[PDB]
Parts: sequence; structure tokens; C-alpha cells
Amino acid sequence: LNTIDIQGDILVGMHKQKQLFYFFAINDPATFKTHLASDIAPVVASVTQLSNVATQPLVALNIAFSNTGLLALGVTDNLGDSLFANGQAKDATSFKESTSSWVPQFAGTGIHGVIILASDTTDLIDQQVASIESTFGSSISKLYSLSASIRPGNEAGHEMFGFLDGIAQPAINGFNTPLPGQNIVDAGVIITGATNDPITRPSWAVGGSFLAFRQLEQLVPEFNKYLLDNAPAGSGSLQARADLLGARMVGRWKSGAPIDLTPTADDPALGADAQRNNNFTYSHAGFDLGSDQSHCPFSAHIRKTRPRADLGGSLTPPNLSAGANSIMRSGIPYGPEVTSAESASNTTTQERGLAFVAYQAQLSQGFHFLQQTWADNANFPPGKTPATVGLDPIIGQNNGQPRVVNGLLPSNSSASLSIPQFVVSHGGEYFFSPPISAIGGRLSA
Ligand code: HEM
Repeated sequence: LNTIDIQGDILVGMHKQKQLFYFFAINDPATFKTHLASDIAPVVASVTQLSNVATQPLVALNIAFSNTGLLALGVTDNLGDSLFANGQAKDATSFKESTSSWVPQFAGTGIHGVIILASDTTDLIDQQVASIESTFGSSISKLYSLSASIRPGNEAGHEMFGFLDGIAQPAINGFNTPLPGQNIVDAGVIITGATNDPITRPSWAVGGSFLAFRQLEQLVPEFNKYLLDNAPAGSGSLQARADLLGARMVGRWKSGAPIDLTPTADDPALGADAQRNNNFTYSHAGFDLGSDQSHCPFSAHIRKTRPRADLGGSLTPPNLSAGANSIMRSGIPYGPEVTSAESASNTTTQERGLAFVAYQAQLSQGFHFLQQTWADNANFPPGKTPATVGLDPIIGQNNGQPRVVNGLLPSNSSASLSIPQFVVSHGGEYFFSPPISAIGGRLSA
């Protein structure tokens, strides 16, 4: 790997308090290219730079292009990815959703790219945006944007449902020092043209990655109310038992504690411990892997998206199964905190959610595969008893309607729940984040 030439959000994440997703079209390739080379390319933050606190810019900038943006730039080379080429709108029906609920700018292929601006204040971001718009002039056009932020206080690093996020990533072999239980993968799973990437890419694409962007609204008061209404009977407060159900749905407690290691009560100390909070496989000493949902439901979100021992491999950490289906996640929450009024009425009045960002070298193996073949598949994971696992309670989709999810109730692993959508996709796009040398190189030529 040459982490000098790889955009930082791909392998490191921007790790700033604020981010802006600036979605643009290219009006005029010729003028746009000039300013791409002079104004954008030299300030794109790399993995190497973001990997050291002393070399992190006040504004971390990354930029990615859609198939039609690349077309607008006169670049027609085959990036080796049909899903990217066709755009996410065309792919929506693969996830049993429709472009009906999408931001209208996303329901098409008019968006040519996205600029990711990140800084610890919104002030610095808007300065950089004002400069970009000034210098590019009418060669660029803003079609849509989404402002996002780290949540405040003790919810920093947690997503809108309140769960600590950004714990689990694939370790890239030869680059990351793997953590206990962490999967270890070839660089080519995430970085196009890198080690063991079987797909031929254009020359200017080596060091890049596909960026799956999803604007995912979360119905937080509704979720909270559902958990309280369905809290399993037992010891502790109603909220504690409600939290237990929530944790069974995610596969982690709000603290980050993986339920597979903490199956009856939260242990917040575990969530804060990078050396132990991923050290599991779903295998347990005296339990049948195929039928035991006492530690973690077969349908739990993280078990659906990283099956670990459910797809074979070592029963002791680290489990190394399904390395090719790993994704890097750089998502960040958007929208305001939940208000008292919303909580009292258990009803959302304004949009908040996750600005979901997934990187992978193959869309068909990454985001698209986890959503369609695993999360939305009522019979995944395979070989379980009962065999009908049901859907991912967090992201599983059923054309807008309630999702049948099994195994969630600790007192009865055959008990089914009919769970309304908590996450409402408003769509997004598939982009390609090029290596930095390509931005001021071929893409500006
Ligand atoms: C609003 C929607 C979503 C929410 C609230 C959500 C929430 C979470 C949470 C709380 C975790 C645990 C933190 C961690 O392990 O790092 C997690 C992990 C993860 N999620 Fe999601 N997520 C969402 C969307 C998605 C989507 C759309 C995908 C893929 C299609 C996805 C794939 C993953 C993966 C791969 C992990 C790590 C699993 C592992 O390595 O064990 N998430 N998510």
C-alpha cells in the first residue's frame, strides 16, 4: 500500500466533529478540471496525513466521483464494477426498497460527485466551501448537501439510536495492527488495484475505493417506544429490559459492549476497551452454534453483517471468515438531537439519521451484498434452528413494511416479532474515491 496516495476517509476516517457532504454536478469539464488540479487535488487529505494527529489539517477534504461525473470528465475507462456504472438508483430494487422515498436529486444520475469536508467547526467548513464555489465558479453546481456531526457529550461516537459506533473495521493485512477478534483481509478487498484485488482497474484507479453513500433516516422516538413496549420480563427496570432488547437487535449494547460477550446486562467498561470489545466469534464453549441464540440472536445487526463463525473458520478469535465481504465504515450522524416533545409523543417531527459511508473495492461483495444477501435474507445465516432467522431488525428491508425478526427474545428463541421500519432509506449514490495522484492527474487532463 501507498498510503500517501490514498484518501484518508477510506482507511482512517476524517475523525472531525463536523462533516459536510457536498453533492455536485460538472457544468463545464474544461474549467472544472483546471480548478480540480489547483484548488482541490493539492489539499486532499491522505491516509498517511490523517494517521498522525500532528499532520491533520484544520479541514480534511476528500472527493469522489459517480459514473456520470467520470463521464462528464471525459473518462470512460471500465472501473470494473457494474453496480457503480449503473448508479445506486438502478440498484434500489435489490434491497427491496424503491426510489420513492429518495431525495429526488439521488433518484437519477445527475449527481457527478461528492466533496467530503470535515472540520471541528462548521465555520472552517463553510470557509472552504466558499473558496471552492468562488474559484470553480459556474464550472461546478451544488445539487444537494448534507451536514453531519458527531453527537454531543457522552453520545459522541454514538449513532442516533444511541449505540457506540465505529468499533469494528477490517484490519488490512500489512497495514493495520490487528485487534483481538478483528478480521484480517487483503488490501484489495477495500482498495482497488491493491494486493489480491482480482478485478482489473484502470491505471489511474490504483489506490482508490468505491464509496457507497446512503442517507438513512432513523425514527428514534419510535424505536425507543418499540423497545419499551416489547421489553422482555425479568429483573431490573423497564428501561434496562428495553435496553436489552435494543442490544439484542444491534448485537452490541449502547456502550459498545458486544452482547455475545455480555448477553444479559450491559458492561460499559467493555465497550471502551478496544482490546476486548471485538474479541468474539459467536462460538461458545458448551453451546450449539446452530441453535444457541442465548448470547446473540442470529438476526442481530452485526451478526448479519459480519457472520464470523456462522460462515465457518476458527471458533476461537480471530475468526477470519468472509474477508472478501468486509467494508470500511465512515458513517456520521445527521440532524438535530431528539427533543422532549418528540420523546413525549414517541413521534419524530424532524429528520435525523446516519450519513452512511461504506468503502470497498467491489460493491457486489461489500455494501450491496451485506444489504441484499445477508441483512434482507430471512434465511441467512444458513443452517440455523429455527432456520428462518428473519431480517436484520436495524437495516433489513421489506418494501417499507414491518420486518419479521426471530430469535430476539431470550426466553423463547422461536418467538417472532413484527417490527416496523426504524431506518428509512432516502437513498444515495455509488461514488469512486480516486487515488490522490489521479485527481490532479488523469481526472484533470
Ligand atoms: C441507520 C442505519 C444503521 C445503523 C443505526 C447501524 C448501526 C450499527 C452499530 C450500532 C454497529 C455496532 C458498532 C460497531 O460494531 O462498529 C454497527 C456495525 C456494523 N454495521 Fe451498521 N448501521 C446502520 C447501517 C448499516 C448498513 C446499511 C450496513 C451494510 C449494508 C451496515 C454494516 C455494518 C457492519 C459491517 C458493522 C460491523 C460488524 C462487525 O464487523 O462485526 N450498517 N452498525
